[PDB]
Amino acid sequence: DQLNSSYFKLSIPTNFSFGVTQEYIQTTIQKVTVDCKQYVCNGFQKCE
Amino acid sequence: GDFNLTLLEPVARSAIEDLLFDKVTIADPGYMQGYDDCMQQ
Amino acid sequence: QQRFVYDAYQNLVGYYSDDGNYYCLRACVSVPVSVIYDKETKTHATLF
Repeated sequence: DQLNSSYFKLSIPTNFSFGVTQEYIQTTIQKVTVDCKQYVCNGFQKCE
Repeated sequence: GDFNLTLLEPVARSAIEDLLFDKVTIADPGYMQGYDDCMQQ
Repeated sequence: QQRFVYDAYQNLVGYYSDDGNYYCLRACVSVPVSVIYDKETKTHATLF
């Protein structure tokens, strides 16, 4: 509660604790290269 | 010193680092011979 | 009793024969090819 006076109320902790916050950042992705000739035509000349 | 950093110490990956990889389920990349492992093996 | 066996992908991974020796069918896997080339050398290295 704010005080209507020169003095002001302060809320200050009398106890302390340590806790760990875990964060994950994704800096990389799996790198994939596709062989189009085998995948699209299944090695068939007519498709090519 | 009194603070324990053994978990963060390299065992080289650290213990927490190795534990995270073990907990996550990842298919073996097999970069050296993966195609051979899929075939005869 | 049933003949050819298929996986969830519907690829033909199995076959049944009159001899009774089970055969697992694996499609002829392609061998990956990549080119490592340096313009100054004007030479290339095949990569698998």
